[PDB]
Amino acid sequence: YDYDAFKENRIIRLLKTSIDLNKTKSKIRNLCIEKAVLDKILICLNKVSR
Amino acid sequence: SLPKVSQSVYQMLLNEMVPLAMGIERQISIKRLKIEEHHTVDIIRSHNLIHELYKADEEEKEKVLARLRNIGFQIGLKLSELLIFSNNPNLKFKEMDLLLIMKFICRDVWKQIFGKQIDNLKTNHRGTFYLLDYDYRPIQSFSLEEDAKNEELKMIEPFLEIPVGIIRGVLSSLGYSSEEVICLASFIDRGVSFHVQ
Amino acid sequence: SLKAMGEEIWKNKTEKINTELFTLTYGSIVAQLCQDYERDFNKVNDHLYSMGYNIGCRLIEDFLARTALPRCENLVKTSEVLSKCAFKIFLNITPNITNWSHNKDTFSLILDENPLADFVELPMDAMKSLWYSNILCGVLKGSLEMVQLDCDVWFVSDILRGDSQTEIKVKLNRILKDEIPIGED
Amino acid sequence: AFQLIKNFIESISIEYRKSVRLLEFKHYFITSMLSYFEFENVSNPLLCEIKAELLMLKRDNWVQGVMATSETVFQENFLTLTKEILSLFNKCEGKRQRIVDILSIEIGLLYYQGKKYEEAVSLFLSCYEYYTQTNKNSIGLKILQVFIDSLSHCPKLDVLQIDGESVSASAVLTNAFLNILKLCKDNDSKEIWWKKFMDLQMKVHLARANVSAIEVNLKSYGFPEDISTKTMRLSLKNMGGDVIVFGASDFLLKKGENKLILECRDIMYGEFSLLSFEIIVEGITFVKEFPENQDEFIVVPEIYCKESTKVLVKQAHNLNLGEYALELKSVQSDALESLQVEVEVQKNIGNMKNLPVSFSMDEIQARKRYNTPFENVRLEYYLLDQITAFDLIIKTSFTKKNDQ
Amino acid sequence: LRPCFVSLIDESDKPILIYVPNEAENEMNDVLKYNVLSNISLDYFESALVEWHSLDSKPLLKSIFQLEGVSVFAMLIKQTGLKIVIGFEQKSLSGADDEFEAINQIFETVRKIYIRVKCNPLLVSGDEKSIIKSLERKFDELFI
Repeated sequence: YDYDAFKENRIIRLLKTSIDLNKTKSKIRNLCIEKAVLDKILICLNKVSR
Repeated sequence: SLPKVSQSVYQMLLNEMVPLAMGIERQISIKRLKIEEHHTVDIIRSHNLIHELYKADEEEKEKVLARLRNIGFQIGLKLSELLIFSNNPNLKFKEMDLLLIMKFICRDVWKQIFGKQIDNLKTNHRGTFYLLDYDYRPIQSFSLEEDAKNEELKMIEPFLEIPVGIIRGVLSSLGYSSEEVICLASFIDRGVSFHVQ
Repeated sequence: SLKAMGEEIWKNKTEKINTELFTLTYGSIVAQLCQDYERDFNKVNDHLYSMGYNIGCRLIEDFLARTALPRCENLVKTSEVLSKCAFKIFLNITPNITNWSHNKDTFSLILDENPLADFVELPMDAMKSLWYSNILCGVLKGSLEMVQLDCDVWFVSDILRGDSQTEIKVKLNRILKDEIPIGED
Repeated sequence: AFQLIKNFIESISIEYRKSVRLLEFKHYFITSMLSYFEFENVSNPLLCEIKAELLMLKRDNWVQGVMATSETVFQENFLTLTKEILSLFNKCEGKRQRIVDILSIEIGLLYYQGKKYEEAVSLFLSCYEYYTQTNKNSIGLKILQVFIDSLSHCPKLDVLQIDGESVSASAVLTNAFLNILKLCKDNDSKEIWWKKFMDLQMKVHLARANVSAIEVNLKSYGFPEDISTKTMRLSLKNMGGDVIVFGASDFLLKKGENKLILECRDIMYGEFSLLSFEIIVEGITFVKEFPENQDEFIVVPEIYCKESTKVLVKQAHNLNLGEYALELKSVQSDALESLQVEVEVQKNIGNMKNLPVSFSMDEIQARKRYNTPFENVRLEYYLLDQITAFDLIIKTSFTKKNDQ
Repeated sequence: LRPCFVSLIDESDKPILIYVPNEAENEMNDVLKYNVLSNISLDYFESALVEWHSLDSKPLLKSIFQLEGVSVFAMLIKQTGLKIVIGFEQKSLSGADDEFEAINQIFETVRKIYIRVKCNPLLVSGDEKSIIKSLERKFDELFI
């Protein structure tokens, strides 16, 4: 969401979802550490600022 | 006669496979917690689990209601052989008519689950037999708040999907798969309705 | 004392057949959890425990309604009433009490017959992954805390997997209190 | 009342304690023959002949038991006359159609006791399999075990004209059915001595059903510009084979046909292959459903159409681990639309072709949605043309020949 | 009194079990005998000379034929279509009626022990490996 990319924040995502993306990541051959880092990055960018 | 156990534990078992059905569908694996021997088990109880069906997405509710008739299907087609060993005379497997097995079920199954007959049976002669009982046993003890009677029938509507499965099971014991619906159909003095297909 | 009053409640109670029902019902709702999870067995114990909890918490008020009993405190009295007028009233059976601990705490609950695993044969893939009658640990853990105790129950062995008996090793860990009816002024 | 006479036939047989005297009770069966004339009131009817034939069958069984202490070949030449007469009597206008097949097999067991003559059981090879239809786990094993030595022994390969299959195809189907219905450990001599002939006679036009050897899947990985492609584990049923087995994953608009191989030496159970695949289609798309053919070509396409619509959704996505591919980008452009395509090049070189795909003809490199195919190209520029252009599709089929 | 084969046939004419209770004998020598007798005994259920009436709770026994010195006894229970056929050797029969009723309680044991594992509430519903290999370890318990 780029409306607050230049008002007191940057990299603040809009209202998408993550359970279907996690199901797609589980349905491939992704390892537990890579899914841990990717779920941590998407969890941080669920609501963030810069 | 037979060895016996008490009805009040069975009826209270029979009331609550619908919290078991939403705890098997919603939990694919405000909710609470408990512990055992270096473990934990996450618990959710029945008042906060039938009320997730008043706020149910429509494919989720219709996914649940297949499971209630699947439970009824398994207990019906397992029950019919032991009721055959009870007596079950004078009927056959292919069974060209239908009233002689509708005379069977109200006298022979519904006494062994609920202690009385299906006291009304209406005969559309092309094969739609209406089975009406007035005071159904497990729904003797359910009521909503102070005159909010409209919003409880649609709340309590999963609880009649056990005798969908019972009459599916005792007819798949005699051959085939059929089509079933339910009604409420209140009395005339001091209700429920089932079809056949 | 008790066993006279247990048969006295077995003369004014509503009854039905324990064969051809209720083993069917409990076996059907364990076959659903067998097929619903999709043939995994160490999870169905932790759903049958969480279902037996909710069915025990409401049973305890019916059992105190049928027979007028005080709040039990020691494990002489709970172990006497569970062997004499709880299982006798509800399920027509009675257990026996062995394997008693030191300091009057943790005992065993050997069941002679069992009208939940009655005439059931268990398949070979669950010899070491399933507890069959683990609604009983649900009703004991969710029923003994509602007389303001706090316990822990677990099966130790079963007739289906093992020649040794069906026994539940119930442990007293602590006794809960009654709470004072405000925080403060 | 004949049943009452059968009770009379149950009576003296209850009171039998001398087998030389009880043959005189077989003469009482002759008296039942004197009841067989005394039960007849007409020429022919369905229920009358059906009641008539059973006493003659019991008398035929008593006459068979009469020779228990052993007329040199007169019994083995003459009992088939009474047996065929009883089968013709019980073939009268009722559905008793397992008496006919069992009586024909009883005649065939005496035909095999002679020289290996003209066959009726193997001529009705559909009936020979139809005894094995209702999962007859024992009768049809012998009803095929006699017919296998009958077709092998006769050495004249012009088959019957129910369907003219005048080759080793019927005996190969018999060998496959007898190996399928056998025991596992004790059927090595049954396997090898009938698997050896189809090697030399490789008619080799067979489409089996794969009940002998089973299969199961696993996850899917990558390789050196190749797909590891669902490293399957198979079962075992026999000694060995040599098959170029390939599975067939198929999406909602294409078919991958991956998991191929060339050689196989499967002898042990839990076969646990790897099945490395080239020609990775659909950019390794995730919606590739399993048509699950697994056509293990052990000198015959012994396929298994393991189809459903279960939506288990074998995903098997791509990876980029320094292998040659091609991309698409349109940077450094002028003030009109274009496209570009750079390839992570390597030694071996072959062709590629790009095509537009929309409901209308959105892009147009030519007047129509052209190809612009090229051999050994690193980067270039392709233009476009006029439509309501926001976002079009593409497909860049690249026969790279870096693999085979 | 002790049988030489038992057999159970389902709603169709598909056999559920053709079981020999003296299992690995010196005179095994074929399983064709006690199999073609069952295949003809399914055909003797639409023979018009014998007939099973349809009024009573207790279905009835019959004495259908004898062959190879083996008597068969069969009972169509009318509700689950279950065609159950047994055989005995010829001179184990005494001709009396106490052994006839002992044969009837052999049926009332084996019908009971089949409908018990028809109601074993952990199996998947079908004629799998499990049902036959449970029926044999109960029939070895009944017949030594």
